[PDB]
Amino acid sequence: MRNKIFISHATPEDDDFTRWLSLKLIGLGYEVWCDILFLDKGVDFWSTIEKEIRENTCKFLIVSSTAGNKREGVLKELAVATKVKKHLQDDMFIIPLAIDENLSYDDINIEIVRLNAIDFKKSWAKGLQDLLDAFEKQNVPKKPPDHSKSNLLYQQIFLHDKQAIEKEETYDSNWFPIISFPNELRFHRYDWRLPKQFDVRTLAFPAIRYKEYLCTFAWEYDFIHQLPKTETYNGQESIRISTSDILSGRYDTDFIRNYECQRLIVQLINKAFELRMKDKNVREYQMSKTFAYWIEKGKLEKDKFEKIKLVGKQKNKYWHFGISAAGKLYPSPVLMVSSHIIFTMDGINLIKSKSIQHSSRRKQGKNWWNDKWREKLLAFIRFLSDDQNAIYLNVGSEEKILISNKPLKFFGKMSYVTPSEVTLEEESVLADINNFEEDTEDLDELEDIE
Amino acid sequence: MKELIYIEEPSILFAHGQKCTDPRDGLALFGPLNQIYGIKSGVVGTQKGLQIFKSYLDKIQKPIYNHNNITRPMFPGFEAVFGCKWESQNIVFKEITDEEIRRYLFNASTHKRTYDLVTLFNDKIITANKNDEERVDVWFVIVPEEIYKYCRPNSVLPNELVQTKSLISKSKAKSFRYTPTLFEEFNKKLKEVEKEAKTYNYDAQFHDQLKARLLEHTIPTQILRESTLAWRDFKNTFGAPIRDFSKIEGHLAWTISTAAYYKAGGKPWKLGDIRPGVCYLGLVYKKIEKSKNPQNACCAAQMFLDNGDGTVFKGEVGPWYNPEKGEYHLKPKEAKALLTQALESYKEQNKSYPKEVFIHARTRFNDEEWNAFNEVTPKNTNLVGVTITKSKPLKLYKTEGAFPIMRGNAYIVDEKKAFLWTLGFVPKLQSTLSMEVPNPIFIEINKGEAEIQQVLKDILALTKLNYNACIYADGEPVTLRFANKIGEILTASTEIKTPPLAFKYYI
Repeated sequence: MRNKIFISHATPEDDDFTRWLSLKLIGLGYEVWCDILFLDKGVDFWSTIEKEIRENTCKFLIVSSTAGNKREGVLKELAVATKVKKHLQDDMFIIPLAIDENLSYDDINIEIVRLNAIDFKKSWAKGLQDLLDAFEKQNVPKKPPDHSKSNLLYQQIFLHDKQAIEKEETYDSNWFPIISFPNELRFHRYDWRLPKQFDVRTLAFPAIRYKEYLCTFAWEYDFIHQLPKTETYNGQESIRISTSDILSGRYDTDFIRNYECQRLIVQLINKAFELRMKDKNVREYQMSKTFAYWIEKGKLEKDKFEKIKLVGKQKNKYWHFGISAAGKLYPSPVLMVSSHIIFTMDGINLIKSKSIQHSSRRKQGKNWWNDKWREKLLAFIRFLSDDQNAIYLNVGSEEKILISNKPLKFFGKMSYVTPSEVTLEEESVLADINNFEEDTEDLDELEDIE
Repeated sequence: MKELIYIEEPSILFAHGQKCTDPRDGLALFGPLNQIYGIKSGVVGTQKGLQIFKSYLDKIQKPIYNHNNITRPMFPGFEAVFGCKWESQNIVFKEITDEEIRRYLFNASTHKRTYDLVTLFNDKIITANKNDEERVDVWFVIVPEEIYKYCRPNSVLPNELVQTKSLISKSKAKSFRYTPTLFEEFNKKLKEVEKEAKTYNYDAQFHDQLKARLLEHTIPTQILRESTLAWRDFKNTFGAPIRDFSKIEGHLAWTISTAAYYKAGGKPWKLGDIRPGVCYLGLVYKKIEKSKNPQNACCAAQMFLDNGDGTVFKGEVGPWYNPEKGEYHLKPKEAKALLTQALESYKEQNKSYPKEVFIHARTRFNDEEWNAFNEVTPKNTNLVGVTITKSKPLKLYKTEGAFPIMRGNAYIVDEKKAFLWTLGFVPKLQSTLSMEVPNPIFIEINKGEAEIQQVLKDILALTKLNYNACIYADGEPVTLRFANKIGEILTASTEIKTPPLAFKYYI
C-alpha cells in the first residue's frame, strides 16, 4: 500500500524549508519521506530514492525554487515521479510547492507549469493550510496526530551531535592555593614606639596597626631600622597567635576574635602581594579601589614569556596583560587573581582617559578566547615564580608565604564536541551588532582621541 | 581536585504538550503555548514611520534567512510560527508631523525637550485609546532617530541647533519642587519657569518616561527606533549603514515578533518541568535621585510561577538605602505589606497558598526584614531567601581548546553557597553565549532551609523565561534580570501611585 509522502528539494538550499514542512506533516500524522531525515551521507542513494518513488509514495512534492529547477537530482526524481504518475493514472501525483518569489511561472519546468502550484511565497502557514486542504480533498492516508514523533525525529536527527556528552574535562582556575603560612601571627605592643602618624605601608614587611599593637608575621627586630624607638622593645611583650588555630577556627580568646584575625591575615596577604609586585618591578595601574600590575614593553625578551606574548600592538595603541590579586580564605586558602588588559600609547606612558581604556579593553578581549586568557594568565603567574612550583611572598626576614604557580584545578564529568573556531570568529563579528544598543555613550571619547 | 556537578538543560513546554530546549525551535515546530485571534496594531509616529512599520510587517510575514542557521535559526514567518494573523492593513495610526517634532526638539534643556515630546506621544496614545471605538492590543511607537539621539540623559544638543534656551538650571529646578510655596500671582515668565521645573520631575530617558506615563492607563507599548526596522535606509556619510543588521535580520524578526505576541495577550512558552506550588519573588531596588532624602529608594517585587507572565508589586518609598554598606533593606511594615500583597495575589490566582516561596535579591537579608517576611508567611509554606550576585568571580579556563566551559556546570562550596554557570558554551547552538570567558553567578542561601541543587535547577530554569527577546538563555534569572529596567521605569516619574500588576506594561 502506498502511504508515504515524498518531498524532493535541493540539499544546500531548500534545506531549512523542507525541515519545517516535513516535521509539520509528520506531526499531523502523514508518513513523509525526504532525504534530510532518512538518508545517511555516504550510501548510494539513487536506488533507495527510486524505490520509494516507485513503490511506496502516494503524493510527490517537489519544492520549486531557483536551484530546485536546475539541480540534477531533483530533475531525475521528477522524471521518476512522472513515470509513476503516468503508470498510476493519478493526475494529482505531483504537487509543486512554490517557495521562491523570483521564480516566474515560465521558469518552472514545462511539466510543472500544468500543475496548480501551492503558494508558499507569501506565507508558509497559508501554503501549509492549502496543502492540508488539498490532501484532505484527495483522501491522503494519515494517522492520528502525534507531535511526539516529530519531536523525537527532530531530536534524533538534528540534535545528535548538539547535546552534552559524558567526558571528563579538567578546568584550570584562577585560584592559586597557599601551600604554607608562617607559624605565628604576632602583635607587637609598640604603643609610643609607633608614632600615631606613621604610615605602616612604608615598612619593608607587611604590617597593620591594631590598637597600640602592630599585627604582622614578622619579628620585632625587622623594624628596628625604620622604627628606632623599638630597639629597646621586649619580645615577650608580643602576643603570638598560632596561624593554624586561626585558619581552622579553633582560636578563641578575649583579646581579639577569630574573624578579625582572618581579616588581618587577608590584609597582610594583600600587602605582601603589593610588596612582591614592587619587587618584580611591574608597573601599577590605579583601578577604582584596588591596584592592577602590568609589564612594561621591552622588559621581557621580545615581550614574550615562555613563547606567550604579554605586550603587543593594537592599531596605534599598545596592549599589556595585567593581573590584580586579592586574598581569600573561606573556600580554601588561595590567592585569587583576576585578568586585566591595560593600554599605553608608546609602551611606557599610560592612557589617562578611562573610557579609552574600557573601549580598547573590550575591543581587544573580544578576540581573546579561552586559550589566550588561560595561556597569558599562566605565563604571567610563572613570571612571578621563584622556583618551579611556588612563588614566595616575603612577610618577614625569616617568615614567608608560599603560593603555588599551578592553579586549583577543577574537573567535571560532562563535555561538548568541540566545533571549528570559525564559529567563535563569527560570534566576535556579531558581538558589536548587539552591543550597538548599549554603547552609544562611549562613541564621543573615540572622536576625542582623533 | 574539586568536583563540578552538572545541571541538565531546562526544557520548556510548547503547544500540543511538546518540550524543546530552544524557544525558536519550539515556536517554529509547534507554535506558542496559547493561540490568539490576531493582533490589532496601533502606530503613533511620522508618516515615514508608518510606512517603515508596514514594510517591516509585510517583510516578516514571509521567511527571513540568516547566514548561520545553527546559532540563529531562521524565521519561518509570523503566521507559520504563532498561528495568528499580524496584518499591515487596518492599523490605528496617529500621526506626529515633523513640524510638531521640530517645535520641541530644539530646546536646550534636555528635561524640557524630553517632557514635551513624551507629552505629545502620550497624549496621542491616550486620546486614541479613549475616544476610538476600535480597541488596540499593542501600541507601537516609531521614534525618529533625532528623538532617540537628543532625548537621553547624557545627550547634549549642539549649540548650532539650539533654538529655545533653557529658562532654569538643573540645580535651581532641583531647588524648586521642595520649596514650592510659589505663593503668588505670577507673571507668565514665572509660570513658564514653574512648568519647566515640573518637567524636571521626570527622567530625561524617552523610553522610560513614556512607559512610566503610560503605566496608569494599562496600555501596552512597544518602542522601536526607525533604524531598527529599516536599517538599510539609514546611511552614514560614507554610504555604509549606520547599523549593519544584515546578519541578525532573522534574530530581530524573532525578537520583535515574540515581544509583540506576548504583549498582545498570548503566552509563547513556559517551563517544561514545573514544581507545583512554587512561587519566585524578585526583590528589586532603585534609588530615587529626585528625593530630598538621598537615602530614599523605590522597592519592587516581581512574581513568576512557570512562564514569563509575571506580577509586579510596587512598594512604598522610604529611607531604604544604607550609604555606609551600599545595601537596601525594607522596614518591617513595608516588607510585611509587600509579601502579603504577593501571597494574596497568588492565593487569588491559584486558589491556595504556595508550598514554597523563594525571594531573590541582590543583597543579603537582615534579621528584621526576614522576621517581617516570616510573620506573614503561612505555617504550611516554606520561605527561602536567596541572593544572586555577579561580584564573586571564579573564572574557569578549559585546558584544551579555545571554547569556554559548558553552560550548566556548577560548583557547590557548601550546603548554602554555590557557583553556577549560566553563561558559556551551549551544545545545541554549537557556540558560546558570552564573550571572553563567562562569569559565573554566585548563589547563596542566607535565610531559610532549601536544598542547593534544587535551587540551582530552579534558577537555571528561570533563566529561560525572557519574553522580551527570543534568545536561548539570559545571563540572570528572570526574577532579577529586569530589576534595573523595572526600577528605572517606576522611578522615572514621581507621580506614579498605583501601577498595574501585569508584567507586559514594564517592558
